[PDB]
Amino acid sequence: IIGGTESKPHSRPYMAYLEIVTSNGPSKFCGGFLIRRNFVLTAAHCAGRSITVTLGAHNITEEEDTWQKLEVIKQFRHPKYNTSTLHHDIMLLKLKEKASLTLAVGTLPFPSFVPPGRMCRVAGWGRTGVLKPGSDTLQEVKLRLMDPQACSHFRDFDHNLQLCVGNPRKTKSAFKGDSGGPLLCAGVAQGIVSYGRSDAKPPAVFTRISHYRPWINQILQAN
Ligand SMILES: C[C@@]1(c2ccccc2)C(=O)C([C@@H](c2ccccc2)c2ccc3ccccc3c2)=C1O
Ligand SMILES: [Zn+2]
Repeated sequence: IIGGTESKPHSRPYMAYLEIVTSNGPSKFCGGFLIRRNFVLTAAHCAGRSITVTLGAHNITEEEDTWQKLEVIKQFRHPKYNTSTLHHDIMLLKLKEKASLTLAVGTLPFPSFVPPGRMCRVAGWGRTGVLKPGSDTLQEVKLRLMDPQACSHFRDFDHNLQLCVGNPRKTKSAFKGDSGGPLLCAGVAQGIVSYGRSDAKPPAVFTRISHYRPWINQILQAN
């Protein structure tokens, strides 16, 4: 998160910190959010050979009793996810066990467009600048939902599939390490962080989760 503030600790109890493990390089990192006690929603580009999930974190470098480090037993990457266009960048992680509900850990389901100009909030442990590591503490930022023309320069952006997020006038943005984190508008999840520019100039592109709610429900019901 660039240009944000430190979250009040444990104020976003659905937030998931993901470590993405692959066989030929070091760990990479994503966000996500708990939508059922045994399912986390995140981005498909965060898939790996294995993934761990930490719930209940604030400062991710300091172990505490609120942490729940949970095994993922299966990754459900959207079957139409396209690595070239980045369409359908959405994935469900099924947890081995159900998370414990605590003050620090709870679910955020979302129901069955929010107009541009509205302000929304996104949180994450991602990089705080192009040349900076991920934040040790959960950060959040208020961003403007944009008209889709603001994201035209992402040639594969599509208004019905994706949200365009972050006024280009500001540095405020989701960034690398924040992928998969929820965008909340008036407390309701509307998007997850997908991609943006290497140089971090907003807007960034978020998956429009409303489009995917039927698919999410079909995975949840079969598993
Ligand atoms: C850390 C990283 C990652 C983490 C775990 C596994 C793989 C990659 C991840 O996310 C990305 C890419 C990306 C996005 C989409 C597809 C590939 C790479 C990215 C670049 C610019 C952005 C700008 C604004 C916000 C998010 C951005 C995300 C990574 O590199
Ligand atoms: Zn704590």
